[PDB]
Amino acid sequence: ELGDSLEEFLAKATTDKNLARLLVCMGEALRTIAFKVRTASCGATACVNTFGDEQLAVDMLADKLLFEALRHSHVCKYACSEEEPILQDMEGEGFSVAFDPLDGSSIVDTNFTVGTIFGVWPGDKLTGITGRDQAASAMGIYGPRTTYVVAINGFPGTHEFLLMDDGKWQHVKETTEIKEGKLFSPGNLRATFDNADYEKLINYYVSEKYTLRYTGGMVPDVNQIIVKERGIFTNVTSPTTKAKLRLLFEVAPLGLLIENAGGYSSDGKQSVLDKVVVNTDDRTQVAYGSRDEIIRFEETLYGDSRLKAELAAATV
Amino acid sequence: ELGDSLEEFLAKATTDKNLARLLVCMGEALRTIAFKVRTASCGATACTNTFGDEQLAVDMLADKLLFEALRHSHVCKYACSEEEPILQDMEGEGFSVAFDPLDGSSIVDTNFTVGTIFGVWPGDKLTGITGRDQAASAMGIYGPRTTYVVAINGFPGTHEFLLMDDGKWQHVKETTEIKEGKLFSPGNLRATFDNADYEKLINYYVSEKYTLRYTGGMVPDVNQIIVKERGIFTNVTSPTTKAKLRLLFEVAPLGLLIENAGGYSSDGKQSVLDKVVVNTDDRTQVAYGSRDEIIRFEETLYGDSRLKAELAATV
Repeated sequence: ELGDSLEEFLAKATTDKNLARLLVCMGEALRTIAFKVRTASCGATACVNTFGDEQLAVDMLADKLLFEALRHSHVCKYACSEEEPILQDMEGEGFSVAFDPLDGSSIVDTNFTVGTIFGVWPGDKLTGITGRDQAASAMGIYGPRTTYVVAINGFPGTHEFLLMDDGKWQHVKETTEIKEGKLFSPGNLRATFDNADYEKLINYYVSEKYTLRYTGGMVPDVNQIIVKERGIFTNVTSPTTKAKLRLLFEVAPLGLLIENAGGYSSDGKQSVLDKVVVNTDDRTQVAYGSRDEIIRFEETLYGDSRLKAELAAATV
Repeated sequence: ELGDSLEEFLAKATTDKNLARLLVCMGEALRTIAFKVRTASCGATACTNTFGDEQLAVDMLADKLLFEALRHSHVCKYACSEEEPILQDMEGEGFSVAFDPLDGSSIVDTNFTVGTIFGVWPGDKLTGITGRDQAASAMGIYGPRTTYVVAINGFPGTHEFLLMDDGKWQHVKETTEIKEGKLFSPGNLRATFDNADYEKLINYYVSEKYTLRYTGGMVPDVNQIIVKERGIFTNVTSPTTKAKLRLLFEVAPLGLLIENAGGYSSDGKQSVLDKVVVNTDDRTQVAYGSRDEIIRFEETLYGDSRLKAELAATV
């Protein structure tokens, strides 16, 4: 079924009413964020709007709104934001949540799509956990449309909801397979200058006349894969460059969205969903995309693909 | 001064009340297009919404809104859309307008920023003209914010208007300088496979650790230069790749926006504003950006930069 509301969908997708309540609460925060971004005041140094009687940069505004939603749910024990990665007690029980409140906040003024990412874990820990342990993950996407993209672990597909004029979130798409195509989204392209293996990968994409779409914002750049049902996103390090992407706040949540969509993730060797978060600031390189492009990523950077070898053993 | 309405700005920017009427009418089309995109139904094959009694894909919907706005203005003789590049008589007098109704329409479903581009020429022709002859040019930008970016030829600056919640356009930025920075937006990157000059140019940017920002969509990709006051957009052809960008509907309009903002444009040899549109669907390579980036682009393609010589001949 499509065309159902987020509440109706969640009743079908999970027996866990507390997880559904948390995802509805977070949808209200996303709706409010989208409106605060839509008529923010953008200046030399920041884009701002108000939270109550105060004026706040939109990323901080988003952070407040998300903590407030988690507290209102009553089903959150700890929340952690990528802004201030200390664990905050949200005075509830059931789940702990890590979020990146506004990926792309620095380029709101340019009017490119920006977004929110969050992962939901059962229990009271946001370290010593893996992405595979998430109950759900989701993104809010603030573009010419406002969408809310959700994966419930253990229930098929990644599901897109459109914000309607009357405030409701309507189920508009389900993705269950990522196919092979000719789209690439190359993060940290500068690394090709001194990582010859990344350069070789990029050169392959260019030689095969792939389409380039990359904004530097993880939300849109990975959402496009889910929507188009094809593509490859990469973000690779070099000796001289370092890893910007956080496992807990960004990479694990997105990994669930991609893998629930029938895509694959990699850090070079393994699914990003099998990496333990040791510390909340832990960084990683990553790729997301179709099967063959992930094998290519792994073979080109590290010679051998574990994904390929994994597949060759479910075959035999 | 900022905070003024579109109408207040236009009364300061030009004495031409007919040009102002046209630009206000177009702003209302842009406001409507933004809504149609925001609420479109994106299905298996298209993103669709309503126009009167019809459901239409959003690019075609935008096309109809823009022709309707031009007819309603009473001040447009001919209009030409990139979707069907023939002249259409809008039953008015004063200006002829060329437009690209929805740049990026095929990626609406991805929720990436998309936009409208148009140029406004006095009189009755849209061929045998140059970009420099425009009265004005503008883009509508459909992102998480809805903006209308306007240049009035002969009046300083490029001017950004934000759509407020009350449905009105408010002046929020004037750009008059484009500085040097480390941002590139490389269109047609596939051409580096078999255009060694473009390959070298991209090497340069990568060697200097530039930030990449490109979504296929001329509008956001060029708008970011105006907003950040830095950067370089390029689109260069190779023997195995066509030139996709149209001079009339896209490149000349955006040239006026960039040059009014204190940047520069180039086809490799000259401002895009000096190229004659011979046929409505004529194509061109292009770059837009800061002074030094445009000099580099020209030297990369030809060894010498006509821009560099021009700037010297004045200094």
